[PDB]
Amino acid sequence: SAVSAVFHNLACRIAPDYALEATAKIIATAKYGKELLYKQTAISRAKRAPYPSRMPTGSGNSFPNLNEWHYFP
Amino acid sequence: AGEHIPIVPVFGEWGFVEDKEVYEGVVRLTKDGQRLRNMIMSFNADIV
Repeated sequence: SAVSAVFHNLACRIAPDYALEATAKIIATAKYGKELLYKQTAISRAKRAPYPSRMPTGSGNSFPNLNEWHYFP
Repeated sequence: AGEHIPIVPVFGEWGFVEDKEVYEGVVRLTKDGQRLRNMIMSFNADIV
């Protein structure tokens, strides 16, 4: 996904020499390549943290030693 | 001295299930909803 990102992005970086810019195609492809680069990372880093101490496991399940979820029952 | 066991146990609601002796009090599975009420009560503490 970063193959089609890098050389369009670098084209915008070397474009300033008297504060010049790159054209609309160059900024578009680099932006969409940057977006698909983080596509795999975003889903992986998205995690809902384990249930709080307040949350119970209820009496709908067996009692192992202790009850009311606290990363044990 | 006893010719029968002198300890006669009582129970609550009594019977067998799988051929496992199962006794209980009234509020056995009341304790599912008891802990759920405790969760909501303490969760709203942080909000206030």
